[PDB]
Amino acid sequence: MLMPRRMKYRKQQRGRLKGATKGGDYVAFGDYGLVALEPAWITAQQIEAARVAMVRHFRRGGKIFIRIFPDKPYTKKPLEVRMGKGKGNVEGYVAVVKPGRVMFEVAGVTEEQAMEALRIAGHKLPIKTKIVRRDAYDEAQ
Amino acid sequence: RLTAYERRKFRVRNRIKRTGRLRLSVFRSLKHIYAQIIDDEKGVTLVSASSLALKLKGNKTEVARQVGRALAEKALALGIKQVAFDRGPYKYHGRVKALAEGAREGGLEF
Amino acid sequence: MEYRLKAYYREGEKPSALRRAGKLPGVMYNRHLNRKVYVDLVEFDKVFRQASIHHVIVLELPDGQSLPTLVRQVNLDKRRRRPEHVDFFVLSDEPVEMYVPLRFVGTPAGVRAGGVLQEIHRDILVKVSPRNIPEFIEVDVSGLEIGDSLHASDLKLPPGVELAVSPEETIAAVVPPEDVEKLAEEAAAEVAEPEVIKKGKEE
Amino acid sequence: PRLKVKLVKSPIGYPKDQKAALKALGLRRLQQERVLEDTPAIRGNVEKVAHLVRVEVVE
Amino acid sequence: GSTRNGRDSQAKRLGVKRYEGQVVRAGNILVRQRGTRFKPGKNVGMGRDFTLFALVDGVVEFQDRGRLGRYVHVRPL
RNA sequence: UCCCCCGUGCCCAUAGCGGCGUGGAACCACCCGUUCCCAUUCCGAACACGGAAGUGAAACGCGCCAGCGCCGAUGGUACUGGGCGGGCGACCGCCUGGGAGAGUAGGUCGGUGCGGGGGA
RNA sequence: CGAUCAACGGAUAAAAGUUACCCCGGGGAUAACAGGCUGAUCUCCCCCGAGCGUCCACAGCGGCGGGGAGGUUUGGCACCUCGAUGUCGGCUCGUCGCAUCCUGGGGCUGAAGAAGGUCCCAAGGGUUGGGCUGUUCGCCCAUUAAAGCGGCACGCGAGCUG
RNA sequence: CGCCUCCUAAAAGGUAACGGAGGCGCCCAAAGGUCCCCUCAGGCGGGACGGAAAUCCGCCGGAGAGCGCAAGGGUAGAAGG
RNA sequence: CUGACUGGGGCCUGUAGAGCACUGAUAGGGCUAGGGGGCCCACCAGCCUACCAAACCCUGUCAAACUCCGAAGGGUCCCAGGUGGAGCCUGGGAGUGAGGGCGCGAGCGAUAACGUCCGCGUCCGAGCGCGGGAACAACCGAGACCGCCAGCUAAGGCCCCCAAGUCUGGGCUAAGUGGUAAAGGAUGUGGCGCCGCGAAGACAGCCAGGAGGUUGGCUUAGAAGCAGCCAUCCUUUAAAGAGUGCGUAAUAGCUCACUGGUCGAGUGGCGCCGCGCCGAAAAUGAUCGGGGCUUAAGCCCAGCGCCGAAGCUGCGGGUCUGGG
Ligand SMILES: [Mg+2]
Ligand SMILES: [Mg+2]
Ligand SMILES: [Mg+2]
Ligand SMILES: [Mg+2]
Ligand SMILES: [Mg+2]
Ligand SMILES: [Mg+2]
Ligand SMILES: [Mg+2]
Ligand SMILES: [Mg+2]
Ligand SMILES: [Mg+2]
Ligand SMILES: [Mg+2]
Ligand SMILES: [Mg+2]
Ligand SMILES: [Mg+2]
Ligand SMILES: [Mg+2]
Ligand SMILES: [Mg+2]
Ligand SMILES: [Mg+2]
Ligand SMILES: [Mg+2]
Ligand SMILES: [Mg+2]
Ligand SMILES: [Mg+2]
Ligand SMILES: [Mg+2]
Ligand SMILES: [Mg+2]
Ligand SMILES: [Mg+2]
Ligand SMILES: [Mg+2]
Ligand SMILES: [Mg+2]
Ligand SMILES: [Mg+2]
Ligand SMILES: [Mg+2]
Ligand SMILES: [Mg+2]
Ligand SMILES: [Mg+2]
Ligand SMILES: [Mg+2]
Ligand SMILES: [Mg+2]
Ligand SMILES: [Mg+2]
Ligand SMILES: [Mg+2]
Ligand SMILES: [Mg+2]
Ligand SMILES: [Mg+2]
Ligand SMILES: [Mg+2]
Ligand SMILES: [Mg+2]
Ligand SMILES: [Mg+2]
Ligand SMILES: [Mg+2]
Ligand SMILES: [Mg+2]
Ligand SMILES: [Mg+2]
Ligand SMILES: [Mg+2]
Ligand SMILES: [Mg+2]
Ligand SMILES: [Mg+2]
Ligand SMILES: [Mg+2]
Ligand SMILES: [Mg+2]
Ligand SMILES: [Mg+2]
Ligand SMILES: [Mg+2]
Ligand SMILES: [Mg+2]
Ligand SMILES: [Mg+2]
Ligand SMILES: [Mg+2]
Ligand SMILES: [Mg+2]
Ligand SMILES: [Mg+2]
Ligand SMILES: [Mg+2]
Ligand SMILES: [Mg+2]
Ligand SMILES: [Mg+2]
Ligand SMILES: [Mg+2]
Ligand SMILES: [Mg+2]
Ligand SMILES: [Mg+2]
Ligand SMILES: [Mg+2]
Ligand SMILES: [Mg+2]
Ligand SMILES: [Mg+2]
Ligand SMILES: [Mg+2]
Ligand SMILES: [Mg+2]
Ligand SMILES: [Mg+2]
Ligand SMILES: [Mg+2]
Ligand SMILES: [Mg+2]
Ligand SMILES: [Mg+2]
Ligand SMILES: [Mg+2]
Ligand SMILES: [Mg+2]
Ligand SMILES: [Mg+2]
Ligand SMILES: [Mg+2]
Ligand SMILES: [Mg+2]
Ligand SMILES: [Mg+2]
Ligand SMILES: [Mg+2]
Ligand SMILES: [Mg+2]
Ligand SMILES: [Mg+2]
Ligand SMILES: [Mg+2]
Ligand SMILES: [Mg+2]
Ligand SMILES: [Mg+2]
Ligand SMILES: [Mg+2]
Ligand SMILES: [Mg+2]
Ligand SMILES: [Mg+2]
Ligand SMILES: [Mg+2]
Ligand SMILES: [Mg+2]
Ligand SMILES: [Mg+2]
Ligand SMILES: [Mg+2]
Ligand SMILES: [Mg+2]
Ligand SMILES: [Mg+2]
Ligand SMILES: [Mg+2]
Ligand SMILES: [Mg+2]
Ligand SMILES: [Mg+2]
Ligand SMILES: [Mg+2]
Ligand SMILES: [Mg+2]
Ligand SMILES: [Mg+2]
Ligand SMILES: [Mg+2]
Ligand SMILES: [Mg+2]
Ligand SMILES: [Mg+2]
Ligand SMILES: [Mg+2]
Ligand SMILES: [Mg+2]
Ligand SMILES: [Mg+2]
Ligand SMILES: [Mg+2]
Ligand SMILES: [Mg+2]
Ligand SMILES: [Mg+2]
Ligand SMILES: [Mg+2]
Ligand SMILES: [Mg+2]
Ligand SMILES: [Mg+2]
Ligand SMILES: [Mg+2]
Ligand SMILES: [Mg+2]
Ligand SMILES: [Mg+2]
Ligand SMILES: [Mg+2]
Ligand SMILES: [Mg+2]
Ligand SMILES: [Mg+2]
Ligand SMILES: [Mg+2]
Ligand SMILES: [Mg+2]
Ligand SMILES: [Mg+2]
Ligand SMILES: [Mg+2]
Ligand SMILES: [Mg+2]
Ligand SMILES: [Mg+2]
Ligand SMILES: [Mg+2]
Ligand SMILES: [Mg+2]
Ligand SMILES: [Mg+2]
Ligand SMILES: [Mg+2]
Ligand SMILES: [Mg+2]
Ligand SMILES: [Mg+2]
Ligand SMILES: [Mg+2]
Ligand SMILES: [Mg+2]
Ligand SMILES: [Mg+2]
Ligand SMILES: [Mg+2]
Ligand SMILES: [Mg+2]
Ligand SMILES: [Mg+2]
Ligand SMILES: [Mg+2]
Ligand SMILES: [Mg+2]
Ligand SMILES: [Mg+2]
Ligand SMILES: [Mg+2]
Ligand SMILES: [Mg+2]
Ligand SMILES: [Mg+2]
Ligand SMILES: [Mg+2]
Ligand SMILES: [Mg+2]
Ligand SMILES: [Mg+2]
Ligand SMILES: [Mg+2]
Ligand SMILES: [Mg+2]
Ligand SMILES: [Mg+2]
Ligand SMILES: [Mg+2]
Ligand SMILES: [Mg+2]
Ligand SMILES: [Mg+2]
Ligand SMILES: [Mg+2]
Ligand SMILES: [Mg+2]
Ligand SMILES: [Mg+2]
Ligand SMILES: [Mg+2]
Ligand SMILES: [Mg+2]
Ligand SMILES: [Mg+2]
Ligand SMILES: [Mg+2]
Ligand SMILES: [Mg+2]
Ligand SMILES: [Mg+2]
Ligand SMILES: [Mg+2]
Ligand SMILES: [Mg+2]
Ligand SMILES: [Mg+2]
Ligand SMILES: [Mg+2]
Ligand SMILES: [Mg+2]
Ligand SMILES: [Mg+2]
Ligand SMILES: [Mg+2]
Ligand SMILES: [Mg+2]
Ligand SMILES: [Mg+2]
Ligand SMILES: [Mg+2]
Ligand SMILES: [Mg+2]
Ligand SMILES: [Mg+2]
Ligand SMILES: [Mg+2]
Ligand SMILES: [Mg+2]
Ligand SMILES: [Mg+2]
Ligand SMILES: [Mg+2]
Ligand SMILES: [Mg+2]
Ligand SMILES: [Mg+2]
Ligand SMILES: [Mg+2]
Ligand SMILES: [Mg+2]
Ligand SMILES: [Mg+2]
Ligand SMILES: [Mg+2]
Ligand SMILES: [Mg+2]
Ligand SMILES: [Mg+2]
Ligand SMILES: [Mg+2]
Ligand SMILES: [Mg+2]
Ligand SMILES: [Mg+2]
Ligand SMILES: [Mg+2]
Ligand SMILES: [Mg+2]
Ligand SMILES: [Mg+2]
Ligand SMILES: [Mg+2]
Ligand SMILES: [Mg+2]
Ligand SMILES: [Mg+2]
Ligand SMILES: [Mg+2]
Ligand SMILES: [Mg+2]
Ligand SMILES: [Mg+2]
Ligand SMILES: [Mg+2]
Ligand SMILES: [Mg+2]
Ligand SMILES: [Mg+2]
Ligand SMILES: [Mg+2]
Ligand SMILES: [Mg+2]
Ligand SMILES: [Mg+2]
Repeated sequence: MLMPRRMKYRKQQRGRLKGATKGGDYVAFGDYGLVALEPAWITAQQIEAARVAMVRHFRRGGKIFIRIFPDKPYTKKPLEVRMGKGKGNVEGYVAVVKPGRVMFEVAGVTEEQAMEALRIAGHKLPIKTKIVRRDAYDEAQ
Repeated sequence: RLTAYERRKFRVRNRIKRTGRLRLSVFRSLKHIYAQIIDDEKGVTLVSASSLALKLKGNKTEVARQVGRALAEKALALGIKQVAFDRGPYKYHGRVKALAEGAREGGLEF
Repeated sequence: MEYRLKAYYREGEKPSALRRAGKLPGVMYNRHLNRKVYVDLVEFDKVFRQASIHHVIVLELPDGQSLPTLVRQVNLDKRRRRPEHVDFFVLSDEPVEMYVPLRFVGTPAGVRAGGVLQEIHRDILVKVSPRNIPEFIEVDVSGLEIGDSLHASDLKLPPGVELAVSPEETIAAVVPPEDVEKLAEEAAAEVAEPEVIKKGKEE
Repeated sequence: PRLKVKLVKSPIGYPKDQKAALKALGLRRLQQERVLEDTPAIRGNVEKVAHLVRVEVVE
Repeated sequence: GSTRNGRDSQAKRLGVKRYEGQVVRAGNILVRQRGTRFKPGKNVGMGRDFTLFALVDGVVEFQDRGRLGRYVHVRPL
């Protein structure tokens, strides 16, 4: 699954999750979309689970576009150590996702198929989602 | 993208302005040689002297020296004594050196 | 078609008040005028979904004028996916830069083989007379295998309409489909630990 | 004209500078009214502690 | 478990020490900086560590000459 | 007081890149020479001197063109000083004052001071 | 000029260990027990429906992921208690929870029957004797309707044991 | 465990944690002063040995190179050669 | 008179936000060195690639130690207001150098802790004095000099415990929701919106019709619409998919989809908002503080009135300070 091939820095401070998505808010490749309704760090494993379920729905066919990427390293202290003695080790990577972001898009597949795939994919994400389809507003951005 | 000439020129002029004197600037064309004594605080020329304007003669060096003396003369008459020599992109030598020595004889202070 | 939309002038009404009342703030302009306007959202939306930035909208002003315009830019509220402001661009007799819809006529060979047409550009940017606005532009994609592609250069244009984007600009492509048979080798595929760019006497 | 300023909500728990503002206005007790020249410096403090104050234009 | 980090250096208190309009005396330090963020202008010296200071008693003035950089002047009184 | 040019400044790309055009009377350049002053880690390319047959080819100056570059509104939004609410939380809103960035329209093939030289 | 006086404002020119033989002054400013906050970890329950189940996603199961509950585990934290809150196991005596081990009621079953599986309701009562080991736990023998799991300062040492 | 540079640091200064990353304990007789002169990396093209990269020629190339060493700031209208 | 604070004006800044021009990260596509692999070769060049993929380009993004940008604010100086238990200067005396909660901004921790460590602010500390919050240092209200069997308010309240409305008008909720919880689920309920289909008679019921090729195959070993994908073509139709599922060992076996008779007015589906429902298990006896509440004594909106403190007022007194 998804992770940076290289980084300038190994650990990142945590930051905040305030606000709507910075960009990434309109459909921009495929036909139907999955937009984040609430903020989260989405884990690489969760992203990959969402993806796999979608290709599984499609069996053969369609294109999946993944529009969020886990470049944030997630740190954790080893079990049972006490506080202090440095920062935890990286245990995974998350992609920060604030409300509005189109996380995934699909194309080349029927409507009932794009609907159901994004629904199932949604169930793998630890946030509330809405499925959108491409409008003129998307096309005008 | 500047040239060795544009650079040379800046580099010497920059040093001269830094000292705050009136600057005796010198232009040297293939044929003639001109001199402004400029006030850079005001962006103004105070006295001129040219081989072009003096309808001066022949040997360029001798000519330079003449504009040199010419400049100093109009200069002292205006109360200007001290001044700084702006050799421009020109080595202090030749016609320029000659111009310089002339404003010197002429009584200009530098 | 060519679509019509009632428009109205605003002075100091607060954009939030307008929006709270179903009205979408906006502005119309071109080189000659610049006026603060609003439209009814639900009316605008009805038009816009067919119109887009692609077709002419005529603004029925209360002063009695009827100005022909292109929607130039639409601001969406990023959290709610709703329009929050519109730019109406007032067409005049000069030619204008704009977006003209692509039609991809025909079923690509690649798609028969199981592939997927990626309609990379669903429109194309074009300098053109208002009096000359094409409904669309057909593009034959039937010769496309996985993984071939068309560019704007391959676009056969109508009269009086000139390309406004690099001919080298890719506009559609036919790419391999998703395949469950790839999952196992993807799910098993060992990915290396991230390299950390060396700082210091290292580099 | 003049500003008639009335302290009506307690400055307790509000940042020191709002307490300072009341002091510049010469307001020391709740319900106290002060009539002040309507100048821009005075008006600055009145606007600063606007959520603590009731203002009314006079004469 | 322990840290290879943990160090940092003293703060250096850099930056402008006298702003435009402020009356200075000959010698007053005007700017403290690394390299030439402001250049010495009229009546302003630069020490070996780029420190800008007043050459005469007077008033500070700033000047932004675009690609030529920013400048601190002191205008005599 | 206007036009051209030569110097020298100021604004610091709305002044730049590119394409086209144009100028040699004057001025400037290239130019002709390398005895002489001076000079090349070799080179008279540069710097420098002495010149005046030629040419505006190069350079420069002045025009024109918006492909790039640069500038860029208005409108709306983000964010926010201060004042208020909500949510168990991640977080979310209202009021008042301020208000971007992106983008859109559009703009730009510079403007101006001082002194010289020439012209009307 | 002589400082890794580098524990770098540098106690002496000159210095390591041990104490379960230990002592005093203090500290709940600070650990170990218990409680508390937290709930990562732990136990339990869900959402999703890939896939298994001859056939058939859902009888029985549930990839990759997702949401929770509990407060019995191991920890985190250091909040009362260090002018003392006795600490494991056993015995004795209970009492409560229910996520029920049995007994009663029930739906589904890939329930012919008998016997099971699975879930639901249900805490009234019941829930054995023994070998090993300090053990709690666990394994084992012989039985049983069953040989439940937890709380009560890991219930109970001004109740015993030790 | 002292010292330097960046971040944390909430756009003056300052600001903690056994927070996130790196350096110092030297050096240079020029690597110092001053006068004069010069301008980079990189890209394409061309050129015996000669190569991705040696030196040479052309065009483009404002600074991405250099500046003894970490980082940062600075810097060709030079601090670089 | 210089103070806190404030007004105006200049200068300084690199955060929020944003951006991608730098440093790096980055999905896809284009273009195209370089490898991998397949044709064709060793006579050295070719050609093909749905392979991995540099640089570049386009679309779309990410960053504390990125910034082409960039606020609100903040800092400082000048002028001005500002006479305050303000300020500045010299000196005498200290105590403190264990803090803590809360809000906001971060780091650490697990987007844990009544956690930890900084910043700005506040309060407790020292206001464990007073009102509210059931009770309760730091939440809301408010800074207690003394006295009063007087008045007005604050937060919070006005059905009874309990002072003041069983106050007025509009709406919702039927869960005692209110009176602790999530993903997720649902013909709960009210209200908006958008689609289909219908008096060229729909939906429900009472009645039919669902048909040829054709048990089609890249198809193994059965694969006849109903075990995978790279096919959906039609004949005939009033209609009927080479088919929604129930069915086989594969069939055959039924219905939908879809057309026809009866009625004769609606019917089916999506989405959004408000309030509710499930999801919801813990240990001595329960409980929203209690009683009790249902066109509320609950919730949303809009009002008028009252109650309510040691706050403010009235009356009297004390002491200090300033002024007479
Ligand atoms: Mg943190
Ligand atoms: Mg996580
Ligand atoms: Mg972490
Ligand atoms: Mg830690
Ligand atoms: Mg960590
Ligand atoms: Mg992880
Ligand atoms: Mg996001
Ligand atoms: Mg979900
Ligand atoms: Mg964009
Ligand atoms: Mg208050
Ligand atoms: Mg308060
Ligand atoms: Mg304040
Ligand atoms: Mg008071
Ligand atoms: Mg007070
Ligand atoms: Mg270490
Ligand atoms: Mg550190
Ligand atoms: Mg410091
Ligand atoms: Mg420090
Ligand atoms: Mg520092
Ligand atoms: Mg500064
Ligand atoms: Mg010096
Ligand atoms: Mg130096
Ligand atoms: Mg100024
Ligand atoms: Mg000045
Ligand atoms: Mg000129
Ligand atoms: Mg000029
Ligand atoms: Mg001037
Ligand atoms: Mg010509
Ligand atoms: Mg030209
Ligand atoms: Mg000529
Ligand atoms: Mg001629
Ligand atoms: Mg000649
Ligand atoms: Mg010779
Ligand atoms: Mg001679
Ligand atoms: Mg020559
Ligand atoms: Mg020419
Ligand atoms: Mg020249
Ligand atoms: Mg023009
Ligand atoms: Mg802009
Ligand atoms: Mg604006
Ligand atoms: Mg605002
Ligand atoms: Mg605020
Ligand atoms: Mg505003
Ligand atoms: Mg901004
Ligand atoms: Mg802007
Ligand atoms: Mg231009
Ligand atoms: Mg002139
Ligand atoms: Mg003239
Ligand atoms: Mg010694
Ligand atoms: Mg020490
Ligand atoms: Mg020592
Ligand atoms: Mg020390
Ligand atoms: Mg000693
Ligand atoms: Mg000694
Ligand atoms: Mg020692
Ligand atoms: Mg010992
Ligand atoms: Mg011993
Ligand atoms: Mg012994
Ligand atoms: Mg003994
Ligand atoms: Mg002994
Ligand atoms: Mg002893
Ligand atoms: Mg003792
Ligand atoms: Mg002692
Ligand atoms: Mg303690
Ligand atoms: Mg301590
Ligand atoms: Mg302890
Ligand atoms: Mg303890
Ligand atoms: Mg403990
Ligand atoms: Mg206790
Ligand atoms: Mg919990
Ligand atoms: Mg559950
Ligand atoms: Mg199966
Ligand atoms: Mg089955
Ligand atoms: Mg299956
Ligand atoms: Mg199940
Ligand atoms: Mg699992
Ligand atoms: Mg979880
Ligand atoms: Mg779990
Ligand atoms: Mg829990
Ligand atoms: Mg417990
Ligand atoms: Mg416990
Ligand atoms: Mg709890
Ligand atoms: Mg612990
Ligand atoms: Mg514990
Ligand atoms: Mg303790
Ligand atoms: Mg503590
Ligand atoms: Mg103790
Ligand atoms: Mg005691
Ligand atoms: Mg005792
Ligand atoms: Mg006791
Ligand atoms: Mg014991
Ligand atoms: Mg028990
Ligand atoms: Mg039960
Ligand atoms: Mg039973
Ligand atoms: Mg049976
Ligand atoms: Mg049987
Ligand atoms: Mg059963
Ligand atoms: Mg029972
Ligand atoms: Mg019982
Ligand atoms: Mg029992
Ligand atoms: Mg025995
Ligand atoms: Mg035994
Ligand atoms: Mg045992
Ligand atoms: Mg054992
Ligand atoms: Mg039995
Ligand atoms: Mg037993
Ligand atoms: Mg325990
Ligand atoms: Mg016990
Ligand atoms: Mg027990
Ligand atoms: Mg005991
Ligand atoms: Mg005992
Ligand atoms: Mg015991
Ligand atoms: Mg006891
Ligand atoms: Mg006892
Ligand atoms: Mg006891
Ligand atoms: Mg006993
Ligand atoms: Mg040291
Ligand atoms: Mg800082
Ligand atoms: Mg900083
Ligand atoms: Mg700072
Ligand atoms: Mg700050
Ligand atoms: Mg300071
Ligand atoms: Mg070190
Ligand atoms: Mg040398
Ligand atoms: Mg040097
Ligand atoms: Mg030297
Ligand atoms: Mg080169
Ligand atoms: Mg080459
Ligand atoms: Mg070769
Ligand atoms: Mg080469
Ligand atoms: Mg560099
Ligand atoms: Mg090094
Ligand atoms: Mg005053
Ligand atoms: Mg002052
Ligand atoms: Mg002041
Ligand atoms: Mg002020
Ligand atoms: Mg940000
Ligand atoms: Mg970038
Ligand atoms: Mg861009
Ligand atoms: Mg960020
Ligand atoms: Mg930063
Ligand atoms: Mg930043
Ligand atoms: Mg300020
Ligand atoms: Mg200011
Ligand atoms: Mg004043
Ligand atoms: Mg006084
Ligand atoms: Mg005081
Ligand atoms: Mg005081
Ligand atoms: Mg004192
Ligand atoms: Mg004393
Ligand atoms: Mg002391
Ligand atoms: Mg003390
Ligand atoms: Mg201490
Ligand atoms: Mg402490
Ligand atoms: Mg503290
Ligand atoms: Mg404090
Ligand atoms: Mg502390
Ligand atoms: Mg705090
Ligand atoms: Mg708040
Ligand atoms: Mg915080
Ligand atoms: Mg921090
Ligand atoms: Mg968590
Ligand atoms: Mg508390
Ligand atoms: Mg704390
Ligand atoms: Mg906390
Ligand atoms: Mg915290
Ligand atoms: Mg505090
Ligand atoms: Mg104390
Ligand atoms: Mg208080
Ligand atoms: Mg206090
Ligand atoms: Mg209190
Ligand atoms: Mg009390
Ligand atoms: Mg008290
Ligand atoms: Mg209280
Ligand atoms: Mg109370
Ligand atoms: Mg009470
Ligand atoms: Mg009385
Ligand atoms: Mg009243
Ligand atoms: Mg009230
Ligand atoms: Mg009550
Ligand atoms: Mg009662
Ligand atoms: Mg009553
Ligand atoms: Mg009533
Ligand atoms: Mg219920
Ligand atoms: Mg209730
Ligand atoms: Mg209840
Ligand atoms: Mg519902
Ligand atoms: Mg509803
Ligand atoms: Mg049949
Ligand atoms: Mg429930
Ligand atoms: Mg009512
Ligand atoms: Mg009262
Ligand atoms: Mg009082
Ligand atoms: Mg009396
Ligand atoms: Mg009185």
